[PDB]
Amino acid sequence: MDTEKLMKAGEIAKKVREKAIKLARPGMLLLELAESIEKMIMELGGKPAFPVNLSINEIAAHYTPYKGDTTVLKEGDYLKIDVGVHIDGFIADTAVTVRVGMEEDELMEAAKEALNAAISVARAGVEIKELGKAIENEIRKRGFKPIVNLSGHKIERYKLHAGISIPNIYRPHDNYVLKEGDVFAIEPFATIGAGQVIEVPPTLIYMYVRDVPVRVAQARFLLAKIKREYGTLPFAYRWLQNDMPEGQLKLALKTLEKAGAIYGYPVLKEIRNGIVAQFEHTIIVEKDSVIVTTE
Ligand code: MET
Ligand SMILES: [Mn+2]
Ligand SMILES: [Mn+2]
Repeated sequence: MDTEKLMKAGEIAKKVREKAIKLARPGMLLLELAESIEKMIMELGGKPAFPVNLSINEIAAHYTPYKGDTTVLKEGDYLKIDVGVHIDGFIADTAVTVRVGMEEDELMEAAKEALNAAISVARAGVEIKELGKAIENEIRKRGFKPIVNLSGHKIERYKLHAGISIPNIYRPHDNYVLKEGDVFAIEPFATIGAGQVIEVPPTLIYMYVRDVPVRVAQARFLLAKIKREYGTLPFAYRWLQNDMPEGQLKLALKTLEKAGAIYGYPVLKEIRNGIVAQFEHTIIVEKDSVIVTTE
């Protein structure tokens, strides 16, 4: 339950994130970018907490390339790089928004500053809604809209989403009190849209949740793999594309999802297709202050 492991993951995450920004150049194939980042995490002695998310513009999050993905980077693209690393279950969840081949603009500044704002107020004994207020005001005061159905979350060993959120808006009932030992991921999301995300195809990220009886053999076999190799952490569709043909893989996945054996994470898009910016850091709450493990 190490602060070292948490910190180690934190520094690793940072390293691969900063590099990801330099590679995020126009003409860069999303697929290549992804496998470079993930490859860099292991070379550093870490493990992906989840497949690196690469979301462009209106696409808010939960997008990761796949084998055969032709999606390529171009100048002006508001690319959100959400990197996740874990050391023996100790996670580090961070992200940045880079507008390919250009500089940071207002929208991006809103999300970033929102983050900085939230972090500066984060202290043991402080109610989560305080962070929310801080975040919302940094985004709105800049004329943008926070995304209401996407927020930070408490993080625990081998558990990305611990069950306590940090909304990007102020809510009178978010009265949970930050305490020493708590690990949270603060990820303010800002957009020029309505400020709400929706589910849309395809489904490129999944996660094991429950071991349930499965009739079909191939599906049953896959479930066992997912469980054994990906445990209780999200995995990418891409990571399994070398296991079996496309047709069979999709069916298997589809079945397991149906049986309620695994969770499917469809790509999230702004409800008005408004460009979306996101900045995220992981923090550890201590007695006198918080520690941003990923800055
Ligand atoms: C679906 S994998 C992406 C997880 C995302 N980084 C989050 O903060 O929840
Ligand atoms: Mn993230
Ligand atoms: Mn997160």
